[PDB]
Amino acid sequence: NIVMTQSPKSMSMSVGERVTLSCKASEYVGTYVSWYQQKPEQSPKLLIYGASNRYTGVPDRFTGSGSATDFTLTIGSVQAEDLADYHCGQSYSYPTFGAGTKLEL
Amino acid sequence: LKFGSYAYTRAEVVYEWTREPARSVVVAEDGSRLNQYDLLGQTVDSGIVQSSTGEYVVMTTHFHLKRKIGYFVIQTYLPCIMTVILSQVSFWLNRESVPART
Amino acid sequence: STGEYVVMTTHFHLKRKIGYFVIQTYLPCIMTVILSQVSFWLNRESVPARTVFGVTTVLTMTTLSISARNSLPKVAYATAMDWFIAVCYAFVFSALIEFATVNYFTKSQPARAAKIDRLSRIAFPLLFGIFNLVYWATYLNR
Amino acid sequence: YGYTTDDIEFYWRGDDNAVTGVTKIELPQFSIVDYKLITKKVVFSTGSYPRLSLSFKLKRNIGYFILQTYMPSILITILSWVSFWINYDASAARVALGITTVLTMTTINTHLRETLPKIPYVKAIDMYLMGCFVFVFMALLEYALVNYIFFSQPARAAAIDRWSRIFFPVVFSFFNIVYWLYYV
Amino acid sequence: IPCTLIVVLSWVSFWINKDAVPARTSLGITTVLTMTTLSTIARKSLPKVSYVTAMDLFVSVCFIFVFSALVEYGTLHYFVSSQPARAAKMDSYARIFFPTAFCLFNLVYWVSYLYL
Ligand SMILES: *[C@@H]1O[C@H](CO)[C@@H](O[C@@H]2O[C@H](CO)[C@@H](O[C@@H]3O[C@H](CO)[C@@H](O)[C@H](O)[C@@H]3O)[C@H](O)[C@H]2NC(C)=O)[C@H](O)[C@H]1NC(C)=O
Ligand SMILES: CCc1c(C(=O)OC)ncc2[nH]c3cc(OC)c(OC)cc3c12
Ligand SMILES: CCc1c(C(=O)OC)ncc2[nH]c3cc(OC)c(OC)cc3c12
Repeated sequence: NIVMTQSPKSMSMSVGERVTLSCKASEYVGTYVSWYQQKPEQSPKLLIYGASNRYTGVPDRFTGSGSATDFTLTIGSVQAEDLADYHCGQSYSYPTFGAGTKLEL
Repeated sequence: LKFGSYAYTRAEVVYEWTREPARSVVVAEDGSRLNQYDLLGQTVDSGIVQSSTGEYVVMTTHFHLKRKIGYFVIQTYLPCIMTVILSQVSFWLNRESVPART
Repeated sequence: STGEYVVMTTHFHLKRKIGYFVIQTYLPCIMTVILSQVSFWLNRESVPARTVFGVTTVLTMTTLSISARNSLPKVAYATAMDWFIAVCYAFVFSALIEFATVNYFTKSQPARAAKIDRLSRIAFPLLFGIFNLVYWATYLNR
Repeated sequence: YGYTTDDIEFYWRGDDNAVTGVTKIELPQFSIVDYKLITKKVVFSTGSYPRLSLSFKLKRNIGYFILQTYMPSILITILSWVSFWINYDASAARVALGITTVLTMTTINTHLRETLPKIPYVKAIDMYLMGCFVFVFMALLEYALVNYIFFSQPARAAAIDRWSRIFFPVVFSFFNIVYWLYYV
Repeated sequence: IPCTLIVVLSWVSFWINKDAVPARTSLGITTVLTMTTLSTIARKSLPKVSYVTAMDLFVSVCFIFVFSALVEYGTLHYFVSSQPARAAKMDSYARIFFPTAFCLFNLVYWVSYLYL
């Protein structure tokens, strides 16, 4: 019902560079967005719940920025072990997920 | 419509919607006592508010209203148009009849 | 009927301030009466001007009476301000009647109409001054 | 409130005679046409709850409103009609009469205005006032057209004046009758 | 008293000359507007009762006198061209006729309400 579009579909850089992911909601979702990372051959792990709250056991490197429809995830000083997909999902209504973003190198 | 807890900071009491946030505020179909307004819908958000006593959780709900212009059109706009037209009528009066134009 | 009781009494002595009533009620009455006598100085020929002066002044006095009466609570007897409004109303009415008489006597005896016009001109301000002076001196000093 | 149909149940004791004293009730400007007693169950998110409804039907009295409002508007229309008899020469007199009639109608409309709440729709009394304003305004515009035409032809002015004099009362009567029949 | 004096005012038009048509028209309409506003002021202090009451009667009848005076003056102006002599006749006879009607009506009203 609510479409979540993740951009870019893929993007890469070397270790240490700032990397930002953008997810946009078709309709209004008021900070009920979440970010997950799915390592290869693994189940998703929650990273950011709510618009910006950081889940327990998560490095301070990850940070989330919120809005009514435009949301972004920034990984300050990306390390070399953050090489998993990244899914944005909204829970304002029955949950839906974005197409995911692939991160490599 | 914002509500939260008095005296229980976020570390002690946290609020949450029972169902999906989009379905947690229900408006009865037959209950609407609005005279000159229309209720388009509502949206819920949950945030945090800072205060001197601590940091609290706030549940927010917005009711979107649009005013109805029907009353004002008859009340003011049409009378203004008619007064302007009556004021115009003065042009067609004969120049001799000064008192009528005054 | 249930015994004798000790009653302790206190009286707070109040005096009213008049300025608001001056500005809202008396000054408009004086102005309207003055307008009524101003009516006399017009030319007899301009009948509509005098007619509208008379009608509008009488109407202003009526509306000021209904407006002034609403301030204080409804009461059977009459107040001083009510007498003042009544007398000013009488002056306006007499002025209008004087104009009507002059109109009637016009085109029959111009000299008599002019004489009554001058007599009314001299008389009305005098009578209003006498009435106003006596009323004010009466109520102010007591 | 707290007890569901599994816990409690309501009913009118002596159904017809359950509610009494309605007949003696009087209202300043309403008449109790009748009343009904219902008995149902309403389903909320927490369960089903018994409910009873006592509903009246109230009809307004038109005498008050007729006398207060309908008469003066028609009467202002009467004055607007009287304005025609006056000769075309007295432009100032007829113009003043008509404009003052307009203002008086506005005064009575205003006095109506303070009583009712703001509402998007147009009520019947508003419809009648609008219609009367249309009548008066068309009469005044007709006089303006007569004055403009007269200098071209005086006979045309006299004939058109007689024509309007005869018809405007007729059209007012027709509109009044159709309005009353529609709203009664 | 205000209604009585307004009805008294409506008379003065009669004494004025017929020629000053604008004056009579303006006076009549101003008096009508006055009677309307005074009727409106009177009613508000009362509860909204359907049945007619005595105060409604006096205001209504005074308003009728005002309207009748203005209408008769207008008809008089129209008839002047048709019959000026009849016009002056009607002015004089109106002057002498109406006052008796108003006074006898006043007396009848007052005595009838005193009787009950
Ligand atoms: C005032 O408005 C109320 C509410 O609209 C009216 O109450 C309605 O009354 C009718 C007749 O009693 C009800 O119809 C009944 O429905 C049941 C449903 O099963 C059916 O079994 C019966 O045979 C009957 O048809 C109607 O339900 C009821 N409305 C509601 C919302 O309960 C009332 O009649 C109106 N007038 C007065 C004077 O009260
Ligand atoms: C233009 C006449 C007027 C005046 C006035 O005297 O202006 C010259 N004043 C107040 C008014 N309220 C009105 C309400 C109406 O109906 C919705 C209406 O009809 C379209 C006319 C008026 C009206
Ligand atoms: C012009 C006098 C007048 C009249 C009138 O029509 O007399 C011709 N009517 C109502 C009035 N309300 C007033 C209030 C005032 O003070 C704020 C005031 O101050 C000088 C004068 C008036 C007044």
